[PDB]
Amino acid sequence: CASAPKPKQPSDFNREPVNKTVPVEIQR
Amino acid sequence: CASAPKPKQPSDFNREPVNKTVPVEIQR
Amino acid sequence: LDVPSSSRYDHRIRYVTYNPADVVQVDTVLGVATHIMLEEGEQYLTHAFGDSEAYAFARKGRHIFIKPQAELANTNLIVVTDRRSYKFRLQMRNDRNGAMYELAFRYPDTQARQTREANARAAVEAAFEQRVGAYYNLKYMMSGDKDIAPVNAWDDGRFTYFKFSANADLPSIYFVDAEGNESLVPRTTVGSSNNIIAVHKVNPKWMIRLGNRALAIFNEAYDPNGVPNDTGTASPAVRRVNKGGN
Amino acid sequence: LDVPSSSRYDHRIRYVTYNPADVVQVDTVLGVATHIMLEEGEQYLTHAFGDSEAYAFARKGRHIFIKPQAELANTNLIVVTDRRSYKFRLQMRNDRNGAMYELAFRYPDTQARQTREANARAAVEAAFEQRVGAYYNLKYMMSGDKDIAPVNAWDDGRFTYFKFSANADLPSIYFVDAEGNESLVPRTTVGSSNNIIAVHKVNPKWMIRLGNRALAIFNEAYDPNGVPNDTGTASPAVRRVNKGGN
Amino acid sequence: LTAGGGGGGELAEKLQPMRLSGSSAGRLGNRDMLITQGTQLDCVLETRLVTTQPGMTTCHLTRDVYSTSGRVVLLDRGSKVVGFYQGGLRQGQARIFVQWSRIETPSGVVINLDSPGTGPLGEAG
Amino acid sequence: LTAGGGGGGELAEKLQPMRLSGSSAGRLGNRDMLITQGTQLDCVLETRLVTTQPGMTTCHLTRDVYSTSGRVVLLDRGSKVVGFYQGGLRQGQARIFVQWSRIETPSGVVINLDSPGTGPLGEAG
Amino acid sequence: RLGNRDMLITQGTQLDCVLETRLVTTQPGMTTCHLTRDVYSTSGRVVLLDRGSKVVGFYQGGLRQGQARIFVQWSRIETPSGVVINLDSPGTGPLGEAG
Amino acid sequence: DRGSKVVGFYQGGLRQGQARIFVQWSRIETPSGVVINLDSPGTGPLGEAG
Repeated sequence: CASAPKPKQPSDFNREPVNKTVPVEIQR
Repeated sequence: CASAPKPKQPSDFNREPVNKTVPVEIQR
Repeated sequence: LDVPSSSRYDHRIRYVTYNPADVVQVDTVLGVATHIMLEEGEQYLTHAFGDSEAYAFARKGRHIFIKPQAELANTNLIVVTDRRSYKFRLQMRNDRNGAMYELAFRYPDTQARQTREANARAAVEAAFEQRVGAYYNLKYMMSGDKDIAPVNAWDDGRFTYFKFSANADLPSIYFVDAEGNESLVPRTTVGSSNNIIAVHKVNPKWMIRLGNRALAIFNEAYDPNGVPNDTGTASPAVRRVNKGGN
Repeated sequence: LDVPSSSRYDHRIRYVTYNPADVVQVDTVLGVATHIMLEEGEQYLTHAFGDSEAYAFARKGRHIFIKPQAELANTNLIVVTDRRSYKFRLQMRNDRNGAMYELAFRYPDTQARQTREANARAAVEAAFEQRVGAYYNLKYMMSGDKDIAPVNAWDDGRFTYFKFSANADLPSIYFVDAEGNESLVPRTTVGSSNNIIAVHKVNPKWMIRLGNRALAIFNEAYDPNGVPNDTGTASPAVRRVNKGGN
Repeated sequence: LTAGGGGGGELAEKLQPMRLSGSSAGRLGNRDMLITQGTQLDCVLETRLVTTQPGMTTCHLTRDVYSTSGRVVLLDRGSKVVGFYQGGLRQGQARIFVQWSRIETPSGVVINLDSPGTGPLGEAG
Repeated sequence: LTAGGGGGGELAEKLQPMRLSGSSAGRLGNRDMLITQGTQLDCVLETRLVTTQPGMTTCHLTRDVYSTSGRVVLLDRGSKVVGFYQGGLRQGQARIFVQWSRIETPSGVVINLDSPGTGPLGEAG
Repeated sequence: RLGNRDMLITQGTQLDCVLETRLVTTQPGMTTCHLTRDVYSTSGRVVLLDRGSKVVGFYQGGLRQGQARIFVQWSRIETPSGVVINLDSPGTGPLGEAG
Repeated sequence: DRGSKVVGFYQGGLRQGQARIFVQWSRIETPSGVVINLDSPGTGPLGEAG
């Protein structure tokens, strides 16, 4: 009858790059 | 039916600056 | 042969600086007790006389007493402990002059280790207090029960400080996340009169509660980046280094 | 024959370089006890004398004291430990001069091995740090609750790195497979300020959770083939060789 | 190398005397470095409390606590008190017994007070 | 080769004194290398928790934890805490007792904290 | 402080294996699974357990009414190169839920 | 003197039919520092027990 809730599933709409700038750990 | 009450929420109306004057701990 | 160096008040008290590659020339006279003092916390392991009968040895912790019990008692004492091994060349004095009442040791390496640490601590406190080149954020707003409000609130990019007046009870401050849930944040109470609560985080919204009153603090200039903590301490001029090795 | 060499402070403090195929010349005098030290952490097995009564043997762990008990004590002491077997040729001196208070060993083989170990560690650390010939993939997109988002994400072909700002809590990162299920993936927190989370797997989709906010990370240039791990370490310039033999 | 009639069973057991020993007054030693019994420390609860499982509490002093002479501030304000509860409630009970175990002054002073925690007006638990 | 009257039973029993020994204040030694009791470590739960069977848990610190004086970062962010639960729930309980047992800093420091795990606001379990 | 972190897998590491033997809890029994991924050291620089290593565990005692998970103890893992280490560790689901 | 502070305690709760709890007062501290251990019953305003 009742089952355990699932965690929030993120929306798949506002897809944007993670990397706005090249990291310094890449040394660039 | 009965759930543990939440604490008071503050009214979001009277929004005024915390800092009326610059502190002396900022050396000012 | 390191010869004990006599003091300025009396000849009976002579000081020697330890040297692992050198021995101690102890000039004992007849019928006295020579009090050799070890370093504190030094655990005596074993000793070995040239003659077990020439000198009378009694030891209590780090206290050494010896006493000649025969004529022409020229032998050696090699007492070995957990930290080092002492070396003595017990040369009897025949005319009973210029006695040696106690032998005191000076350790150069230990004194250097203790003075280096003290100088390091002094530099650490100076660097913690100097607090140079920090940037302060004062764009804070509040709304709610103003009777428990701080008189000032700011942050330096690492901690958030709330300053309370002398007559105000110090309230409890809670970290508020995006959904509005509150969670404990660690705080340290600083200031000359203990009027400042320093919480260990920079956050856009805060919650202040005292009894059944609540106040909301809003950071109007939240910097999502901040300044990284490369040193391990709350100051950019004091490094935290790994001592334990292992 | 090994004649130990005296120090430059006292001539009665001699050292000798251990040579397993050679005995040491011990120049004992009357009434002066000689201290013989084994290496740190050595287990004494047994000793054997040329004459039991000519010399007096007392041992405490790695410490050994000997002292003559008879005239014309020209004999030998052979003592064995697990690491090696020490050889002593005890020659009594008639005129009671040039005694040996303490004899120490300079082991050449143990320090030769300890030098190879330190060179090996230096070379391995240099190899790890050099990180040469690495190809990076920055084609990462994200969608979800952006308030727990990294400031950078990339991978080198072996690990995936998520970099978080200084003011952001480090969230939990999960491994999303084709059907959409999540499963734990191991991670190590690297970076100077502990801001980078390196997970040990390259995957097309990831999931970031912190509390009740979730964010999804998509690899837009997923390479199924990858680069093989022929060495056993994270770096192509360090092997992992089997020591256990067996 | 080294040196070496008796009756009246009911009425006579009800007339058994109750002798309570007298007491003699003392004196407190130094009242500038002393906080005596019954002093009320006012702290503000930090951790939300739920009495399902035994647990540790935490509250912070709101006011400076002076000595009995009322001249020296002995427990600074913002001190962190640490307590604990256990055992849960029974039917009909509406207050849990909290014991506070240790308080830590912002300057470093640490004193083991094992004192009952009370409500805002001193009612137990 | 090798050399070698007493009556008043109820009222006199109810008047028995409760003498509680006093305390003496101490002082914390080094507060730049100390995390005192009651400190709140905020970690994010890694493992999904189902209390059918006893089990090990795991959570990662979200923020640097500072010393008592708040000047040195003692437990870095991203450290890995490890704990366990057991015994299941009873009827009427909605919280399980999780005890955290060890924590491992990203630089290799390991310290056995056998502390209770609580909710986001300190509620036990 | 941990001694060598290049030769160390510490507590709470999540080893991810794929179950080989179909599991039926009528009788006490022995399970088996194979690591799907290389398991790195704590420093994350040396591969200590290879992929394809064979873990061996067991269960016993069955289920009780209301229980939908069995407790599996993993007992040993044997690397493709010969290394054998006795990890007596709990077995969990894909997200660490016990049993 | 007046203003002395007295400290007491109770325990055991009430039974049914009881409307008074037995309080025992333990110590008293004079405003000048005197301390005497009186272990005495606490009564009401007119000396009724508990």
